[PDB]
Amino acid sequence: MILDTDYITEDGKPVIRIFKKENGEFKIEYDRTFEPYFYALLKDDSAIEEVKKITAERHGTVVTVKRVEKVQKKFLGRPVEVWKLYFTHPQDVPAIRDKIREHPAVIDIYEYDIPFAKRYLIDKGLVPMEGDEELKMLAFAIATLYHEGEEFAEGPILMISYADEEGARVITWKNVDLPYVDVVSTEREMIKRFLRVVKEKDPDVLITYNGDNFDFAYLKKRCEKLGINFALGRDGSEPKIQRMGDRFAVEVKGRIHFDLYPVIRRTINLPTYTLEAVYEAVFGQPKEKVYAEEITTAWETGENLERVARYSMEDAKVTYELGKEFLPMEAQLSRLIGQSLWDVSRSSTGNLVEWFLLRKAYERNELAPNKPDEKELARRRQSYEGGYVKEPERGLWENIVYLDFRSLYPSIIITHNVSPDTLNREGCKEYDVAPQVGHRFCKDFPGFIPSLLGDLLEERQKIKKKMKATIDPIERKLLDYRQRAIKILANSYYGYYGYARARWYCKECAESVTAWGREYITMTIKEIEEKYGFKVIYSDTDGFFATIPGADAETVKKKAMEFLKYINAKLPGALELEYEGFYKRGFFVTKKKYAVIDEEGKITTRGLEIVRRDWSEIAKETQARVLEALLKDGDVEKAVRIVKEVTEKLSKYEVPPEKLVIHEQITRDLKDYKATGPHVAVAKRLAARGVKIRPGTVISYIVLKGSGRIGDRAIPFDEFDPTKHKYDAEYYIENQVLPAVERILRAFGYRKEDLRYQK
DNA sequence: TATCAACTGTGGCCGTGGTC
DNA sequence: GACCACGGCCAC
Ligand SMILES: [Br-]
Ligand SMILES: [Br-]
Repeated sequence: MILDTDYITEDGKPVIRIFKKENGEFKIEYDRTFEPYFYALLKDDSAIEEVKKITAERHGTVVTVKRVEKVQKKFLGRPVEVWKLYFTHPQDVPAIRDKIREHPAVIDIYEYDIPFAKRYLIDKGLVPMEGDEELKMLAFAIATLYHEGEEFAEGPILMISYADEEGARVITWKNVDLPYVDVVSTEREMIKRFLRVVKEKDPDVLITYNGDNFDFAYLKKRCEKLGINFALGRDGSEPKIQRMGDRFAVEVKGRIHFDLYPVIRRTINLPTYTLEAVYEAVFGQPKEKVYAEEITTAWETGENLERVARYSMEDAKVTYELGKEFLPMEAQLSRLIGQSLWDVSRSSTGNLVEWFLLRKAYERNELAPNKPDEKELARRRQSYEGGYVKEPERGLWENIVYLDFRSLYPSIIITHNVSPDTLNREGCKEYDVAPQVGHRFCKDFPGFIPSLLGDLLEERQKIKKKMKATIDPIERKLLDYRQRAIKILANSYYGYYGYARARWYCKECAESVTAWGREYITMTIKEIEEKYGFKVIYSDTDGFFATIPGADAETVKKKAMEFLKYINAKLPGALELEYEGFYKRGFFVTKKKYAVIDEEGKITTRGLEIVRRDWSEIAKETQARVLEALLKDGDVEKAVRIVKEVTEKLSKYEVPPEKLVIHEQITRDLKDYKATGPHVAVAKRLAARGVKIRPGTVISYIVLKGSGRIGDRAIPFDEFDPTKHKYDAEYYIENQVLPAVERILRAFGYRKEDLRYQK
C-alpha cells in the first residue's frame, strides 16, 4: 500500500521516495529516473531553438532546459501540438517557467504548477491507499501551562498523552497517583520519552485533533528551547510545519499525520467543534472539559492533578477512537481522488475534483487548462440563475408526499452531455439545447466530464450490488466507503463548473445545468397539478411537497405512485422522479424553513432556528417543543403554555446558562470586518489579549444584563461565572425565545404578547 | 530551493448596529 | 422611528 511520495536531492538531482506499507513492513522505494516537465505552446516550431536556450538561476546554479519533445495532445477534445520541456530538478520549474512564458514565440505554458511528487503519482499510474493493508495508528495530545498574556509556548508542556489499541497513557513530570501515568523528572525527559514511545510503536498514522495548529508547533518551540532533536519521521526528520494560506499543516515523513479537525469540519455540521462536542455527537457519551485555568491552577498548587491527568488521558483516548471512526472513509476518498491521505484529508471540495480530473486528463492525453490569472479570475465573478424555489402555501398540511429527482444535476450533466468540450461544438449531427440560456451541447461524443461522471455513477451502482451479495465483512465495508466517496465526488461536479478558480470552470455549463433543473422541476409541478389535481405546497430546486387537501392518506400515496409512473415515461435519459417519503403532517414557515413528521412519529426539520448554531439552545429547544406540539399532538394551546413557562423560567434566572450560549463563526481577519456584531466584538477583545483568532474560529458567547449594544455586554461562555455575572434574561426572552416561536405561532394569530409570562 | 500562492455553486431569511 | 447593509448560516 502506498502512503505518500516526496523527493529529496542527491548530488543536485531529484530522488523520488515512495513510502509504502506492504505486509506489515514499512518500505521506501527510490526512483531517480523521473524528469520534471511542463508544456509550451509555440507560435512556430522553429522557435524551439531559442526556447531551448533560455536559462535561469537557482541559488547560484544555472537552470537549463534538459531536453525537449514535440507531442500531440487534446485540448478540450480538439487536437493540439505542444512542446514538452524537460528539466533536471523540480525547483528548476519555478525558476524558469515565467521566462519561458514571457518569450515572444511562446503563446503559453501548461501544467507548470504540479508538485513533482504528485506529478510522479499521476504519470506512473500509482494510487495511494490501495489494498487491505492494516495501518498502525497512535493518537496523542498535550497539556500545557497557560498564562494569559504570554508568547506562544512560553510555558512548559505538562503532560503528553497517547492511545492506541493497547489503551491510553500519560507522561508527566509531577507525581500523579494513577495507574496509567508514567512519571519522569522534567519536561525534557517527558518529551524524550514520548519520542521513544513513537519510535518503538512505529505507527503509520499519528492522529491529533488540531495538531496542525497547536500540538506540533508547541512541541517544536519547546524542543528548540530544551535542545531536543524531535525526530518523529521514519527517516529521522523532525515534523515539517508549512503554511497553507491562512492555516498551518504538519507533515511527519514516512507517516501520515491525520489531523481530525479539518476532517470532522468537512464531514459533520456541529454548532461548536470542541473535542468534547465532537466525541459526544459521534459516540453519544459526554466528555468533561477541563479548562486551561484549572490545569494551571492544578499544576501550580499540586492539587487535583488526578483530574488533569484523566482529562489528558481522555483527550488521547477519544482522539484515537475518532481516528478509527473517520480514517477508513478518508482513506477510500484518497484512493478515489488518487492522492495521499495527508493532502486529501486537508483539501477543499474543488481541489479534490481538480486532482481527480488532472489524473484522468493524463490518462486520456487531455492537456489541462491553466488556473486563471488575476484578470480572468475577476471576469469569472459574474453570477447566474440557480435553483427554482416556490413560495410555500404556508401553514399546517396533512398527508403529504415528497417527490424528488435522483441526483438531478449529475443526471442532467450526463443526459445532456454538458461539458466545456461539447459546448456549442460545431459540425455535429445531434444537439441538446438548454432552456432559457440557449447553449447547445453536442451529443455525438461523450464530453470529458460527463464521461467521467457517468463512469462514476455506474461504478457506484455496481458497488452497491456487490455489497448486497458479498459475504466478506471486510470487503463489504471497504465497498461501503468507496460508494460513499463516489457520491461525494459525483455531487461536486456542478459546483466545480461554477468555481472561479477551477481549471475546467465553465459558466455556460453551470447555468445550463441549473436552467434544465428549473425546467424539469417546474414542468413536473405543472403536470401533477393539472393532470392529477394535487396541490403543490412547496418546492425547492429538485423536489416538491404535495397533497390532496380533502383526501385520505392511502389515496394520496396511490395517486402519487400513478403520477410517478406517468411522469417517468416522459422524462429523458437518466432523469427520474422518485418517491422520497410520506409525511403525516407538515408545517411550512417560509422558503427554506419547514418541518415534517412521518407516520412513525419522527420529525425532520430544515432551515428553522432549531438547526442553526447562532441560536441559543433555550430558543432552539423551545421551538423544537412547539413544533412537536403542533405536528405530533395537534395541540396549539399546549404550544402557548410551553412558551409562557419557558419565558417565566428565564425571568426567574432558573435556566442554566449552558443553554444561553450563542455560537458564531469568524470568517475573515478582524480588521476586514466593516460591521462589528457581538461575535466580532468578543473576538476583537480576545485578540486584544493573548488570543489568536483565525477564520473558522467559532465564538461562543452569552449576553449579560444591560441595555444598548449586544456586543458591549457579550462575553465568551468560557468565562461565565454565576457569582460574577448575571445573564440578560430580557434578551433571551425578547431576542431569542419569542422571535423563534412567534415566527411559527404567527400563523394561528398569536402575537408576542400572547406568548409572554405576566408579572 | 525542495509544493497547488488557497478553500467549489445560487437562493433565502434573519439579527445587529449603523444612518437618516 | 423607519430603513438598510453587513454578516451570519442555512437548503438544495
Ligand atoms: Br442514495
Ligand atoms: Br431549562
